[PDB]
Amino acid sequence: GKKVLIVYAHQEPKSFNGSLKNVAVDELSRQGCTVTVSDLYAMNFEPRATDKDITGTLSNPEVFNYGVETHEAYKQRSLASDITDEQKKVREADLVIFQFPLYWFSVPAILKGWMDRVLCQGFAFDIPGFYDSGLLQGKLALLSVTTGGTAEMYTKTGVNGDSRYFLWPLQHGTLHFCGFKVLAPQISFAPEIASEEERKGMVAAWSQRLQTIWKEEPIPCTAHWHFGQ
Amino acid sequence: GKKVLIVYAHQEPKSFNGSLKNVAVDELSRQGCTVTVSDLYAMNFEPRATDKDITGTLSNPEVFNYGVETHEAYKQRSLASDITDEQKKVREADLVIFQFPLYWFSVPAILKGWMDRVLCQGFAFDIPGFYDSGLLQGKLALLSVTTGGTAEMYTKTGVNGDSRYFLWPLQHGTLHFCGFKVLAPQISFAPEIASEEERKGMVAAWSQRLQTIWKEEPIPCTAHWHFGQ
Ligand SMILES: Cc1cc2nc3c(=O)[nH]c(=O)nc-3n(C[C@H](O)[C@H](O)[C@H](O)COP(=O)(O)OP(=O)(O)OC[C@H]3O[C@@H](n4cnc5c(N)ncnc54)[C@H](O)[C@@H]3O)c2cc1C
Ligand SMILES: Cc1cc2nc3c(=O)[nH]c(=O)nc-3n(C[C@H](O)[C@H](O)[C@H](O)COP(=O)(O)OP(=O)(O)OC[C@H]3O[C@@H](n4cnc5c(N)ncnc54)[C@H](O)[C@@H]3O)c2cc1C
Ligand SMILES: COc1ccc2c(c1)C(=O)C(c1ccc(N)cc1)=[N+]2[O-]
Ligand SMILES: COc1ccc2c(c1)C(=O)C(c1ccc(N)cc1)=[N+]2[O-]
Ligand SMILES: [Zn+2]
Ligand SMILES: [Zn+2]
Repeated sequence: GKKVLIVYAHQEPKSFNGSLKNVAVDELSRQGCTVTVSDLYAMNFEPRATDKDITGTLSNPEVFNYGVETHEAYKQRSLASDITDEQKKVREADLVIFQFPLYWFSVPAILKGWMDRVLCQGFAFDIPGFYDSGLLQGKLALLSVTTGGTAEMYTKTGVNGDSRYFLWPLQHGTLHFCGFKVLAPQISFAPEIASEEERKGMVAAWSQRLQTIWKEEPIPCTAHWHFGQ
Repeated sequence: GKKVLIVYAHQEPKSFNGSLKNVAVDELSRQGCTVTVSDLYAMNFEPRATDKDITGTLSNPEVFNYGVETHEAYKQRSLASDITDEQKKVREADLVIFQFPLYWFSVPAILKGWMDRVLCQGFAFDIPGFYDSGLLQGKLALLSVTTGGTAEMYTKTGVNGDSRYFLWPLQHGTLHFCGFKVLAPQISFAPEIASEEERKGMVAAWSQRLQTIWKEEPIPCTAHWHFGQ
């Protein structure tokens, strides 16, 4: 069997992102996978990294260091329950799909907060214990992104540069760092500009890709893959 | 005269980031600049992009589109006061310094939320009306970042790649997109590993640089600057 967590970041159920998340649930459910969705806006997910994330006696209450305190809280089981609830979903998953609209060449802040707070030291990585030695080794991750900009804008000679350039902090700096193997991104370009048929086509391309997702190999998550030369 | 806004994202006043923000206030105040600080954690700044960002009635209450709603709310003066308070600070500033610890090769979510919610359509850019036609042309921006990783890790052949690789979404996709001219980043590597004297040196280098900040030329914010030789 296979277990999938979809971390979804869109405010509107009727959105293009909503449709891509729903087709993923529908297709992976049809295959017999175990599927969980973390709908961050509906959960009112807390994005801020604060001292409210630790319940116990702080390691250094005089000078608050978020990374030190969360690492110690993870080991002591004194983290806030909203974080540990997400960590259980990630621990059980074989594949984590992130479904989101691109905001400033990155994830919306609510989803950035999920990465900041859930992927803590001791859970997702250790120093040492990162990149190929990351604690989430054996798991797959996939970014399914939608954009305002067209595919042409997202080219080497386009005004936004190649789309792989903006993937570096997410695929490499975050997911590969935690040990994930990264599947090729799904980028659904400019659905707002797209015709009704073109939008339908992008939703079906995603559903069709998911039919054979378990046969895919991960990308080589390197600087050469992202930037060339 | 010169006006500066510092957007600061650290939970702890006694932190290394706190010291870099304080020396920036001290030095720019000494020069006679007008200085404002947005201390996002102390403000409990809201990072989530939600329908609470629009006061009164929505353009389309049946299907919520954040970008459409905020663009229309900006034009109709119906944005939440926390957003318009930041927009006034940015509008008045000649230079915007962002002071933050690197979180997942990017800004902490609270600061990502400031970028998502404050730099709205009609205020910072329009569609079309971006990059050289962005609405913050004439302003300068500067990223002052601290890291966990050493300078050696942030090299082309280092495990994290060149530090310029992670700057692309922030400097190009966000700041340049809105029309800012981007000053060279200030990167304070691994202060937690550094000695007491080493950290004092990093703080002093930032204060010293600020003495001549108004004489600096911006970087060429291009793909070649970020990814080339
Ligand atoms: C703060 C902010 C920052 C941004 N920064 C960037 C950036 O850096 N770069 C960039 O390129 N873009 C950026 N954008 C734009 C953003 O990425 C796009 O608006 C977003 O990706 C569009 O996806 P969506 O789901 O919201 O589209 P929607 O507006 O929800 O979808 C478009 C259309 O598809 C229709 N649709 C829904 N479901 C289906 C279906 N099943 N079949 C057919 N049609 C369907 C909808 O009804 C609608 O008409 C930014 C936006 C914001 C708000
Ligand atoms: C969610 C998360 C994600 C992260 N992702 C990344 C990543 O992608 N890449 C990466 O490289 N790092 C990453 N980090 C690490 C993070 O960037 C560093 O921990 C941070 O930059 C350290 O800066 P600081 O201000 O918090 O240091 P502090 O711990 O506050 O500073 C270290 C010391 O400086 C002392 N000090 C304060 N002021 C002075 C002064 N004036 N003179 C001398 N000493 C002084 C303090 O007392 C303290 O002992 C991440 C951390 C977290 C929590
Ligand atoms: C905040 O940054 C952004 C917001 C919305 C955006 C973008 C950046 C785009 O680049 C884009 C966009 C939409 C249509 C065409 N023709 C081009 C770009 N939208 O919507
Ligand atoms: C979330 O990603 C991160 C968090 C903290 C980090 C890093 C990444 C490092 O790479 C690092 C780090 C710590 C000690 C030595 N010797 C090197 C790097 N810290 O602290
Ligand atoms: Zn990688
Ligand atoms: Zn640029």
